[PDB]
Amino acid sequence: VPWFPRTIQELDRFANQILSYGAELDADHPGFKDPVYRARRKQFADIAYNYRHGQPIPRVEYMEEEKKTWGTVFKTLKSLYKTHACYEYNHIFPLLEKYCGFHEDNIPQLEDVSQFLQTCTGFRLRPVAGLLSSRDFLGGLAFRVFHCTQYIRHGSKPMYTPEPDICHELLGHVPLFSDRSFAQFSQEIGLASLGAPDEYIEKLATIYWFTVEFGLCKQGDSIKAYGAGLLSSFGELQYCLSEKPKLLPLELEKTAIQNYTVTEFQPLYYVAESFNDAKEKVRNFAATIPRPFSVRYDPYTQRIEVL
Amino acid sequence: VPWFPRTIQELDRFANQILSYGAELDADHPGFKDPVYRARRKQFADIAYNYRHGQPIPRVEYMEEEKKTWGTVFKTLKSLYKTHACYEYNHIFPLLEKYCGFHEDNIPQLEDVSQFLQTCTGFRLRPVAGLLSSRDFLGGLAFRVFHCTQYIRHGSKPMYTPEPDICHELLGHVPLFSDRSFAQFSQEIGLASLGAPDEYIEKLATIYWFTVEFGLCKQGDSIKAYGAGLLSSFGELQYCLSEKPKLLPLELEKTAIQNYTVTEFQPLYYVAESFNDAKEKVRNFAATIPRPFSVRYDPYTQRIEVL
Ligand SMILES: C[C@H](O)[C@H](O)[C@H]1CNc2nc(N)[nH]c(=O)c2N1
Ligand SMILES: C[C@H](O)[C@H](O)[C@H]1CNc2nc(N)[nH]c(=O)c2N1
Ligand SMILES: N[C@@H](Cc1cccs1)C(=O)O
Ligand SMILES: N[C@@H](Cc1cccs1)C(=O)O
Ligand SMILES: [Fe+2]
Ligand SMILES: [Fe+2]
Repeated sequence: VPWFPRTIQELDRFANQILSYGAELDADHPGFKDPVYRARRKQFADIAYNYRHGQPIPRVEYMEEEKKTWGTVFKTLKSLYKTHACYEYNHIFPLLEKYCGFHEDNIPQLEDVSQFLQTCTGFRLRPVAGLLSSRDFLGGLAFRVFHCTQYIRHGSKPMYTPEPDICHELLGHVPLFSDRSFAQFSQEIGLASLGAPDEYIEKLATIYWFTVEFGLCKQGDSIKAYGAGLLSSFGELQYCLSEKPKLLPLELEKTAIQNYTVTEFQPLYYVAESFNDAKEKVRNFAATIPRPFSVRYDPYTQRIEVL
Repeated sequence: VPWFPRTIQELDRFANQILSYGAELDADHPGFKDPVYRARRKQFADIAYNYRHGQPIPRVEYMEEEKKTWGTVFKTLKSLYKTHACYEYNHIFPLLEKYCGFHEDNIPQLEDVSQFLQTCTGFRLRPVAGLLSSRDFLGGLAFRVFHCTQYIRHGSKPMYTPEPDICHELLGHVPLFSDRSFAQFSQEIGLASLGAPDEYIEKLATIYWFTVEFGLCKQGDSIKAYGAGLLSSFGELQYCLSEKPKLLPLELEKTAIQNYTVTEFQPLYYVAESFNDAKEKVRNFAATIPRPFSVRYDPYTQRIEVL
C-alpha cells in the first residue's frame, strides 16, 4: 500500500507539493500571465514553505486591488446565498461574520479562521502554496486539517477562477467545516482514503467533486447549492440553478465514473435528495474502499492507528 | 447537580483553589515552618496564579538545596524501583529518563514534561499552587489535564512529605500517565466524577487513594507497589512491602469506606490481584455512580457533552 502520514506533523512531508489545473496558457484566464499577480503568489508561496506544524499562520497585508476583489466577491455572493445557498450553509455564515470578521471590507486572516474552527469542530488551517493532489488534501481531512491558501484570485475575473484561491477556501469550504456533522463526515472519508488504492481515491475524489465541490440538493420543493465550488463563484452560482446545466439524480455507481471539467463551469450537476442523503451516500461508498488493514485517528496523540 | 466545567479553559475557574493536609502545626514536619521554604512556595504559587490556559508553563531556576533534595529523592527511589515498583512502571521510567531529562542532577521542567505527555497519551500539565480538592483534580482528568506542582519538598525530610510536591507528581504520577491504557483509565473515572453527587466523589477518592495513590498488587508470586504515593516516597516504599503494614484483598465494597491517613505512612494497604484487575474494579465502580444525565468529552473541541 502507498505510504501515508501517521502524524499530523508528517503532513509537511507531502505538504506544499502544489499543482495546477493547467489553465495558465488558457486565453480564457489572462490573469495568470499578470507578472504582478505571479510575484504576489510567489510571496504567499514562501510563507507556506517557511511554515511548519505548530506555529500560528503568519498574518499578511493585502493590496488595494486584492481588497477590492474580496469586496466584490463577498458582497455579490452574500446577496446570492439568500436564494441559492442551502439551509445548513446560510445558518452558519452569520457566525463567521460576527465571530471571525467575514466582511465586505475585511479579508479574514487565516490564523483567526483556524482558531474559530478549532473551537467549533476541531478543524484547523494549514497555509499552502496552491492546489494539492486529491490524495494529500483528502488525507489531511483525517487529522481535521484543511490545507488552505492565502492568495486571492486575479481582480480581472472575480466571478470565477479555476484555482482554489482564498475566496474559495473561506467562502465555500470553511463554513461547512464549522459544522460538527459535516466535520465528522469530512474526516471519515479522509480516513478511508488513507493508504487506499489509487483507483479508489480518484473515484472518491470524483464523488467529492460532484458533492462537496459542486453538489446540488433539493430542500422542500426547491433546489439549492451546497458545493464549495458553487458557493465561492457568484458566476456559476447563478448558472448552476439556471436551465443551462444538465441535472441528474445523485447515484454513486454512476457519479463515481462521471467526467467533469476543471477550467470552466460544470456542464452537469448531480442533485441529491437532500444535504443529508448526500452525506449518507458518500459515507457508505467511502466505507466500501478495500484495503489490507483498518485505521483510526487518535485525537489525543494526533496519530493514525493501523488496525 | 453541582456545576462542573464544560471547557478545558473553564478549569481556571476552580483552578488554584489550593488546600492542605493540615500538617503545618505538626511537630513531625518542621519544614513547613521554614520561612525560606514558605517564601519559595509563595513564588511558585504566583506562577500558578499568573498562568492561564494555552501559555507554556514558565521555566524556573531551583536553589542548590532544592537540586540536592531531588538528587537524593531520585537516586534513592531509582534504586528501590528495581525490586519494589510494578512491571508497568519500570518499563516506562527509562523513557522519561532519555526523552524528558529525568536525572539525578536535573529537575525536569514542567513544560518539557507536559509536551512529552501530549505526544504520549494526550495528557498535559497545568501548574498549581498546591493541593487541590479531589473533585477538582478528578474533574481535570476528564480533559486529560493533570494539575501539577512546581515546588519541591523541604530538604530536611526527603524520605517523605505529606504534601504533593514536584517529586510526587513527576516520579509517582507522570510515569503511568504516559501509558495509554492507564491514561484512558484515568480519564474515565474523571468523567464519571463530573457533576456526580458529593457522596460518590468521596467514595471514588477513597478508592483512588487505595489504588492510584497507595495501591499494591501482586505480579507472579510476588508483590509490588503501583501507587503514586508509594512510588514518590522512598520512605514508605520500603515500608509498604515490609511486614509492618497490614495487607488486605482489594474489595470495592470494603475499600470505598475504609479510613486512611494523610500526614503519615498508611497503616493499611489493599493488594490487587494484578495491576489490570485493579483498573477493572475501579472502572466498574466508577460506572456505577448515579446521576440525572451522561457526559462525553469531545477531544476535538475540548468540551464536555451532556447526554
Ligand atoms: C479532493 C479534491 O480534489 C479537492 O478539490 C481538493 C484538491 N486540492 C485542494 N488544494 C487546496 N489547497 N485547497 C482545496 O480546497 C483543494 N481541493
Ligand atoms: C483525587 C485525590 O484526592 C488525589 O490525591 C489528588 C488530590 N489533589 C491533588 N492536587 C495536586 N496539585 N496534585 C495531586 O497529585 C493531587 N492528588
Ligand atoms: N471555480 C471556483 C474555485 C474552485 C472550485 C473547485 C476547486 S477550485 C471559484 O471560482 O470559486
Ligand atoms: N507522601 C508522598 C506524597 C503524597 C502522597 C499522596 C498525596 S501527596 C511522598 O512523600 O511522595
Ligand atoms: Fe474545494
Ligand atoms: Fe497523588
